[PDB]
Amino acid sequence: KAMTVKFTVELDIERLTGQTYTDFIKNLRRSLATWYLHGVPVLPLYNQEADPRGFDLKLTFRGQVTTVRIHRDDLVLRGYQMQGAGKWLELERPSGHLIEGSELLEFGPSYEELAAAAQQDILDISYNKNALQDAVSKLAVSTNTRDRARSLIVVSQMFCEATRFVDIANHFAFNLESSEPVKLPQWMQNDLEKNWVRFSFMILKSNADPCYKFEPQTIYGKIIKTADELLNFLGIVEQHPDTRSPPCAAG
Repeated sequence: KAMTVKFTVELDIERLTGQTYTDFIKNLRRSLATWYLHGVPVLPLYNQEADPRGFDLKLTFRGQVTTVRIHRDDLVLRGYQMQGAGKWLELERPSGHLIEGSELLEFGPSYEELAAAAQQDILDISYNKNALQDAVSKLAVSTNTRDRARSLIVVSQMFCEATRFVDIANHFAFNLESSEPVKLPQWMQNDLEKNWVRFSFMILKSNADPCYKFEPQTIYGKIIKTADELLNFLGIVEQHPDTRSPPCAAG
């Protein structure tokens, strides 16, 4: 069962500024929303089993274009299209091919797998406007595994992780037009990105289940004592089916 494409968003990178990038991310969050919790959008997940929902992100720079297909429920990158023939490449994991007619890449969407394919660490890659320009150029035409994987890291960080986290979107916006490299702070990798799934669950289970006990979390060296305070970090919230299980279950 191929992932459907619910909608397409398009951004040109050439005139991109901190402000227009921020606008794009904010609009994308709204486009992705099914419902809202304290003003923060919540992703779909009443749909399950055999209804993979996706969206397309079209990125253009000086006549060069790529389209990336992303899961709408977990914001995981699934594939991208080359410009010449329109050939689709698909990342390993998700199920048979989620993109009809695609060629499978030798890696999945996890950063462990992407970093190995890129032969380069997520924290050693630059995420400014120049890097995004290079990423669309490479994705448009490259058949080189390293180039593809590195470029997919840049797109994943600057669109998927930025969409998920306020502080990440801010960081990339504020540093976007810089001529020097923009690195991702380690706390944003380790405290935020790695915990999106867990934090989303804690937040929705706290809202749903009076018997759920929120455990304080530490982020950027600060203690986050409540689900309300944790929610302030998220731009959009994942919706795991367990969050809809009947509350106050035994145990």
